[PDB]
Amino acid sequence: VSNLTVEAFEGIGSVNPMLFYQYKVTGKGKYDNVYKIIKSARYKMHSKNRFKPVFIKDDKLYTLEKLPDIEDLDFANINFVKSEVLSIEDNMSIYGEVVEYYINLKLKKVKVLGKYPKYRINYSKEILSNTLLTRELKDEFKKSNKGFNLKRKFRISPVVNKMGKVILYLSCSADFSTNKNIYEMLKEGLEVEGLAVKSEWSNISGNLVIESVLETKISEPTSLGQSLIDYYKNNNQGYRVKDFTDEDLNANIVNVRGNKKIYMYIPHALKPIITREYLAKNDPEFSKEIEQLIKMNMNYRYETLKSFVNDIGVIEELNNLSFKNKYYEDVKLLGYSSGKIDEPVLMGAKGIIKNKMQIFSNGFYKLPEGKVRFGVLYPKEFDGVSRKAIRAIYDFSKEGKYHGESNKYIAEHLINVEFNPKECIFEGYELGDITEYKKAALKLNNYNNVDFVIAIVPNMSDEEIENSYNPFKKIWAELNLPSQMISVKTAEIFANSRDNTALYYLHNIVLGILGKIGGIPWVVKDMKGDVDCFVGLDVGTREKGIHYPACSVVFDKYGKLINYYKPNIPQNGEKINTEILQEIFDKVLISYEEENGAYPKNIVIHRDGFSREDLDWYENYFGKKNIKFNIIEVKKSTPLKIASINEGNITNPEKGSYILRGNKAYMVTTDIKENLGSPKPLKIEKSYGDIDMLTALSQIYALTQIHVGATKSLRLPITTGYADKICKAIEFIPQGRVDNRLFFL
DNA sequence: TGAGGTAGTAGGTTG
Repeated sequence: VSNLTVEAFEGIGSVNPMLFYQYKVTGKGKYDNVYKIIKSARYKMHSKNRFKPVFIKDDKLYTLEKLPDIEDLDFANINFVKSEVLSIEDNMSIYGEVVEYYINLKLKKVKVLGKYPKYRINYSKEILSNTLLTRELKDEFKKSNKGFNLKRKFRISPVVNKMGKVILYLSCSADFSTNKNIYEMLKEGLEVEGLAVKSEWSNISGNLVIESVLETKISEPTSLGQSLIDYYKNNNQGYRVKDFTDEDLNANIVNVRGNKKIYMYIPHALKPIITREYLAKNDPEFSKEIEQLIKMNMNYRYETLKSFVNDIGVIEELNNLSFKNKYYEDVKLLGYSSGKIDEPVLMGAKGIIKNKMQIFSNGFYKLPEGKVRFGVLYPKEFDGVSRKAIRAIYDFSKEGKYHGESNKYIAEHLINVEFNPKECIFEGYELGDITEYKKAALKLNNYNNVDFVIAIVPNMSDEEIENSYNPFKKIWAELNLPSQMISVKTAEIFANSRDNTALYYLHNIVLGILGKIGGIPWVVKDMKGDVDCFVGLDVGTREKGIHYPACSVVFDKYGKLINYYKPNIPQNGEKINTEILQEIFDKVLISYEEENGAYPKNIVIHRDGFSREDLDWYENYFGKKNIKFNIIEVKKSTPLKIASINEGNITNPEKGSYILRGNKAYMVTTDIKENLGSPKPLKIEKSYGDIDMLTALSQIYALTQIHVGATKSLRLPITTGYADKICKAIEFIPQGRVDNRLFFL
């Protein structure tokens, strides 16, 4: 009965064709090939009007209400040339943006009381609500005494239908904004360079990372041929310059990058972005207040968007268009298909397991071998604490958790290690300069038989402790010494241990120390399809082209072993060409040859958000390598979210259920109860391959289940998740480019 | 950093 529905809405009416004052871009100056010029000229025309909507074709610029003037800026000349009512089916995104603009106009006049209104409107894709609906539906706007307003960011996405119907894909998010501005913080004498900055005079052209405060005066002429206020006064945006004084224009223009070119903004227009973590740092109790409000389950999001579409109401400008007040009872009416895939059984050493708990009763599937002997590096003021902790770790690693060496859930000799406190070494470090931690790690290196240090770091809770996790990782990753550090907090847990949370921590940390060496605890008994090998692909963005940093080729259909290969790129400036990918898959093939001796017949490849530009290379190469294969894209961050729908109630979806359109699939992987928010599902589509998507989803969900670094499962698959975690710890690769051991846990 | 969730990120680019 568990039916599923994405966060979207049905339009009641049907839109009509309407007359469009179409404009043609004509090139001006040395900016020929105007296809790049249109994207700026839209916002330019949208700025010369008071955000009247300007639309995009390859040379045609459609507008509901005419800007009768020609334009004078040097990029293009734009003319009136005669209007025409457009078609419906040819203009899908066009009428979608029509629905966007009229939802903007309708919600511009919405308030809760006689004050600043309910929503803040940029006539754009995103909608900010000035107030915020709570679980008691009271719409109380949230505000700290130090600023830092909490607002809902609504990303609407209407799509029209060729029969005139419209579907409103609707998404709700949280936004953190202060009242303090960049001009105000520059009056504060605070250096703001490198801060991620959004602008509020402008629109969606964001992620505008700031560059440098200049000597440059606003009132004096700049590179743009005018004063920076004259940028707005000569346009119709002079209304934003009707609160300035002589003092308000002394200390002035900052530079800011917009992914293509530096800009010059008024600092008044610029505002800092605020993360969850920036607010939690600066104002922790306000974050404690809004902690209930940031995490949103499907009931809360659904009530939010109920109130939102009730605020929308009807649009009498359009053909009496209104939306429904609830989600769909089916995605098949939307154009998807649903279901819940099983999770296949897993297996370790002894055989098929029932859960990820009893793997320690049933032994680890893969062990690196060589009887690693761990050494320990501890803070000197926690000596007996460290002794009890490592004693617990080693005794659970061989016999059991308590003094009562439990075999109710634990088998003997789960990892071949030897630790005599008399023989094997454990040495202390005192807190201080980073040079001391380096001397301690190097002193550890001076001994022999110290393979796989297990150290103890102070807490990240106490900020005034300068805990040496990162220097220990750097020095021990310079060597081939895998590491596993623990907090002094969990060290006190191991010391003051009477309940049975200690076994949970020990399950967790033993999976960690197994993963740091080349050992695999449990793998899949049976996949569905006939794939032989798994290859993971991430993004690097070293250049905005075909950029690719690192691969993690999971060996078998079992997943029974895992290789990762970091192609140490020839010096940066060398081409990012698929010759790199040739090296990658040759390494993959020889790796599968060392593991099996036979060529893998079928390989699925999981790529990240770097686009579908080079499928033909994989085609030609694997055709010459005579091997059928699959390529399935995994996008880790999607705005779209899936809600399990009962009779009328809206719960979070149970894990392992999917939403499927032909070669575009959504599914949920994690299990999140209602107290912790929403599950962020996966965006999954097959670029090229042969298998049905159900087999791919079953394989990739069992591939989210098996994992080497933790007890409970993950959101990401093993492939792109492990590749991305390698892509995080770039300075932490032991530079040999290929290891069976996984440092990055 | 016991581990994992969440939340945060814009759609092929816009002084």
